[PDB]
Amino acid sequence: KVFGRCELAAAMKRHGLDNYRGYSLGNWVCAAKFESNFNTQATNRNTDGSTDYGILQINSRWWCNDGRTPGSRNLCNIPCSALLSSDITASVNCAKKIVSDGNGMNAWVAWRNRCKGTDVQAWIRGCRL
Repeated sequence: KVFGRCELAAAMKRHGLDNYRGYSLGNWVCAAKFESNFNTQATNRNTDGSTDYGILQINSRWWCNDGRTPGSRNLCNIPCSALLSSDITASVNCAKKIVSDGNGMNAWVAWRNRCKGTDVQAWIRGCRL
């Protein structure tokens, strides 16, 4: 599923992402935009052989099992395919655990390089929340 901007904001809000560990909703939407272009089925292969999955491009190195990242962990205890679902529940719950792990949203390289410090509020402007 390819979400609309305001549609994703609402689903992120419903799932408790707005101000989760102090990150306003617009941070999350900006992250999703640049990670996946709001496409729940986005995947991208990393050079180390791990893979990023779904709306927030959650990495198999630590967070999900895809059965093909030697030595990796599955800290969200999910198959990485759960992160490609039209329902973002699994992605959001796993994101909550990632953003809690000490570096906040800097765990997402695209958030740091493209959202961090920007007017992230623009990403929820006009949305009925």
